Amino acid sequence: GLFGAIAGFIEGGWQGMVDGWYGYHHSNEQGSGYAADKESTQKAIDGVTNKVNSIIDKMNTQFEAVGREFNNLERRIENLNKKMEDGFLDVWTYNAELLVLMENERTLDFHDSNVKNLYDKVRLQLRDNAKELGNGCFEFYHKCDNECMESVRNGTYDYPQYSEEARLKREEISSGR
Amino acid sequence: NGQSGRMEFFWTILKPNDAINFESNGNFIAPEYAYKIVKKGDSTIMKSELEYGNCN
Ligand SMILES: *[C@@H]1O[C@H](CO)[C@@H](O[C@@H]2O[C@H](CO)[C@@H](O[C@H]3O[C@H](CO[C@H]4O[C@H](CO)[C@@H](O)[C@H](O)[C@@H]4O)[C@@H](O)[C@H](O[C@H]4O[C@H](CO)[C@@H](O)[C@H](O)[C@@H]4O)[C@@H]3O)[C@H](O)[C@H]2NC(C)=O)[C@H](O)[C@H]1NC(C)=O
Ligand SMILES: *[C@@H]1O[C@H](CO)[C@@H](O[C@@H]2O[C@H](CO)[C@@H](O[C@H]3O[C@H](CO)[C@@H](O)[C@H](O)[C@@H]3O)[C@H](O)[C@H]2NC(C)=O)[C@H](O)[C@H]1NC(C)=O
Repeated sequence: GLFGAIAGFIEGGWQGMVDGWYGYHHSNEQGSGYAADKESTQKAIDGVTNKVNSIIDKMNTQFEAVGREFNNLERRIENLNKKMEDGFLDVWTYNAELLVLMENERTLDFHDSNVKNLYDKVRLQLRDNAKELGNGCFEFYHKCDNECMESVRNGTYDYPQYSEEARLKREEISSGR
Repeated sequence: NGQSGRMEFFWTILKPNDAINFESNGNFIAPEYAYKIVKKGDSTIMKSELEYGNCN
C-alpha cells in the first residue's frame, strides 16, 4: 500500500502460516516450512490492542441525551433542545466514523510497514552472502541448514562466518556454470 | 369529558421544618395525601408503549 510490501513486491500472503502475522518460509535440502517471527507479531498485537483500547477509552465520555418535556407554548426551547441534542449526536457520529476510517488506514499501513521492516532486517544481515530475488525471497550463495536458518530469524546470523563460502560460489556463477 | 368547567392544579416542595398555609373562601380543592421524597437519585421518565419483561 504505502510501503509497497503487502500486496506489492511480495504479492499475496501465506495461507499456511497460522501462528503469526509475519514470518518466514525457508527452503533447503532438509525440507521447507513456515515460521512466525514472534517478536514482530507480538509488537503488532501490542500495537493494535493499545490502539483499540485508546479508541474505546477516548470515546468514554461523550454526549448522553436526556429527556426533557415542554408544553405548547415552549415550542422555541423545545426545538432548541432538540437541535442541540441532535447536534451532538451528529458531531460524535462524525467523530466515530472518521476515527474508524483514519485508523483503519493507519492499521493497514502499519502492517505493510512491519513486513517491509522484517524483510529489511534480513536484507541488511545477509548483504552479498545472498541474492535478492525481488519477490520477498533471498537465495543464499552458501548452504544454510536448519540451525543457520534459525540464526537469521532471530538476529544471530554471523556474516563473517559464511562470507568466505559465498565469494567462492559467486566465482563459479561468473564462469557461467 | 362532559365538563365545561376546568380544574387547575398547583404544587410546591415543602422543606423539612417548614409549613404550608392555606386559606380559602370557595372553589378550593384541598390536599388529602402528599408525597415524602424518601430517596433521590438518577432516574428518567421513558416514553415507551411496552410493558414489563421479567429481566435485568
Ligand atoms: C414546624 O414545627 C417545628 C417543630 O414543632 C418547628 O421547629 C421549631 O422552631 C421553633 C422556632 O420557630 C423553635 O422554638 C424555640 O427555639 C429555641 C428553643 O430551643 C429548643 O430546641 C433546641 C434544638 O437545638 C434545644 O437544644 C433546646 O434545648 C430547646 O428545646 C428558643 O430560642 C425559643 O424559646 C424561647 O422563645 C420563644 C419566642 O420565640 C418563647 O415563646 C419561649 O417561651 C422561649 O422564651 C423558641 O421558642 C423550636 O425549638 C423548634 N422545634 C424543634 C423540635 O426544634 C418549626 O418552627 C415549625 N415551622 C413553622 C414555619 O412554624
Ligand atoms: C537464535 O537461534 C539460534 C538457533 O537455535 C541460536 O544459535 C544456536 O545456539 C547454540 C550455540 O552455542 C547451538 O545450539 C546447540 O545445537 C545442537 C543441537 O543438536 C548442539 O549439538 C550444539 O552443540 C549447540 O550447543 C546452535 O548450534 C546455534 N545455532 C547457530 C546457527 O548458531 C541462537 O543462540 C539464538 N539466539 C539467541 C539470542 O538466543
